[PDB]
Amino acid sequence: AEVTQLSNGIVVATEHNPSAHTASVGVVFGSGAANENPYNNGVSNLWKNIFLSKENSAVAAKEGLALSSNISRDFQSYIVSSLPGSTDKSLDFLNQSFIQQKANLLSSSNFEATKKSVLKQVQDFEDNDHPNRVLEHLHSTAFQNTPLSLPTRGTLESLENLVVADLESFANNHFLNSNAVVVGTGNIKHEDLVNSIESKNLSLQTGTKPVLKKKAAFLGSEVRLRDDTLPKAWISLAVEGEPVNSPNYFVAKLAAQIFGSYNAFEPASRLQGIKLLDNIQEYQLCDNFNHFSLSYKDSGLWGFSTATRNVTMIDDLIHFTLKQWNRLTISVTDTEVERAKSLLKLQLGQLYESGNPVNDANLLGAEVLIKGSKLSLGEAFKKIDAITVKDVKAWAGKRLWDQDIAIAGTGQIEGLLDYMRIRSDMSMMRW
Amino acid sequence: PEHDERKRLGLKTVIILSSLYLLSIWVKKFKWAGIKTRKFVFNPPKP
Ligand SMILES: CCCCCCCCCCCO[C@@H]1O[C@H](CO)[C@@H](O[C@H]2O[C@H](CO)[C@@H](O)[C@H](O)[C@H]2O)[C@H](O)[C@H]1O
Repeated sequence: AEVTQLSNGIVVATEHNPSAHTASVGVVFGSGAANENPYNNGVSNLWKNIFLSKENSAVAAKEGLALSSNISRDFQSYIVSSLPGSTDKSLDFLNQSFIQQKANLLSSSNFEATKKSVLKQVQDFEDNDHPNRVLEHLHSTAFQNTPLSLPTRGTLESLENLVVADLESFANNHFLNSNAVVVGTGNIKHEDLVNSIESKNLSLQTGTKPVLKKKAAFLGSEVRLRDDTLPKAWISLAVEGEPVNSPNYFVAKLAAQIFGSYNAFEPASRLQGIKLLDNIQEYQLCDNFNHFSLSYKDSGLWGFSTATRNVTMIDDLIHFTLKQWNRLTISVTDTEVERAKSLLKLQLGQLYESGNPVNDANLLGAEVLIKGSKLSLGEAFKKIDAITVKDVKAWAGKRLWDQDIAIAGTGQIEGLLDYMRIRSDMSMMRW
Repeated sequence: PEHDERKRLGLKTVIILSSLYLLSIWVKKFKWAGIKTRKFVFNPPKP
């Protein structure tokens, strides 16, 4: 992970990789679902889909280019992939699609079909993707009536009320130069991509700043979507976590790594050095779980998600997990922190250094849009190696011990007890 | 003969219990706040 960034109005950032074999060029905006309203919610997912439209994709396919678009909470990306030399043609397609096709892609035939696609797409997700649907409701109840609560794909209600005018108004306010970063990852060199950008000119949609509003706030609450027809109980629970640029960003991630992820069906997963495993395998409290330390611009979420068929012992699953979390404040051991350090590094490694250029493009853009430059692993590893048991305890003492929680769940959740019973387990009795 | 002493202890007992009673109500309302304001919504499932 090595960065290089320059500017001339349009901020350009790249990251060379001599052993790439391909290259990805694109634009990333510092506005995602958290920059939408409860009524135009889904407008970004809508943009993503028209950019990947059938027509637009053919025009790129003939050019030997592959398209990619990712909608998140804080950022939004549109990336083009090609061979290392065809990079000059990728920028032409980008310039063509976002500085000329302001009405090409927004035709009544293309739009109504795309709208129809994302509509069925989202209907399916809400209908069958239980673990992600639950996790989305977790964000929805935790940050309710606040920016961070809106689902990245949007709601079926506001999705079907959208018109080309909604797409345009969003573009006019967010697809601006001051809210973007041109990204180039793969094998291409920095002092070469900027030239092709300087080769052209104009300034259509510039000078203007994006809009502002209220900041994300965590609220202790819950949303229960009971469905007895499903074969499992899917739940997600979390406390208010850390925002990107928080002093405890790495400490929180190390804490999540301590409890990690688990798949009851994979032999090696059952053997991990996570004390919680000794409590949940006796009666097989779940099929799987995974801890997380989600971080965004305004706030974060630290917690876990689980899936279980043991619908009569959900109280034990929750009880044991939260009881292990208490340990982070009062008894986490040195070895537990050292095992977490090793594995956090490993995960940060697989994330920041995959052989995939589109992954690096999204990470580069989204990061420079906040801190001004992507963080190197070498520095990340140094901060991770410096984390002490005390750091973890001090952190747990403020974000975990006797703190409000956000819960969401669907399926056979009758066995999931009331809020207070769950909230109580966030601390222990003592003299 | 216990009259005087009986009434003195009665004052003590009744002040403590009156306090205990009001305290218990406040505490009860707090532990029930989440249930008392719980909201429900029905969306007829698709057949
Ligand atoms: C039979 C008649 C006899 C009656 C005797 C009365 C008993 C009184 C017990 C009083 C307090 O016992 C005390 O309770 C509080 C919760 O209220 C516990 O607190 C625990 O939960 C609270 C949250 O609600 C956390 O903030 C706290 O960090 C945690 O330690 C504390 O650790 C325990 O020591």
